[PDB]
Amino acid sequence: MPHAFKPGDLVFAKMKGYPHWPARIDDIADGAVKPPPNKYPIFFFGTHETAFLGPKDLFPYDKSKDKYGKPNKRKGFNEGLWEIQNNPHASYS
Repeated sequence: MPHAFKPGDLVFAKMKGYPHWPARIDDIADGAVKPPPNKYPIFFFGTHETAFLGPKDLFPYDKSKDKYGKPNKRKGFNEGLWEIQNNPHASYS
């Protein structure tokens, strides 16, 4: 049965006006800005952007890839698919 989300979890993350997007839950580094309460720091593969999202916008990768893991015209999306599949836990700084 499911746990709460934890850093390292792989997801598709949903933001207004974009398709469900390959992403991961990030750690917060020592010294870095913390998210608001009830929000997780989300790192979007491909774009390499961070936003703060709550669970309603986070779909577990394994369950969702057959629906959401298809090529997309959007900038950075296909790069994003390669990353989540091939090196989802790398440094992309």
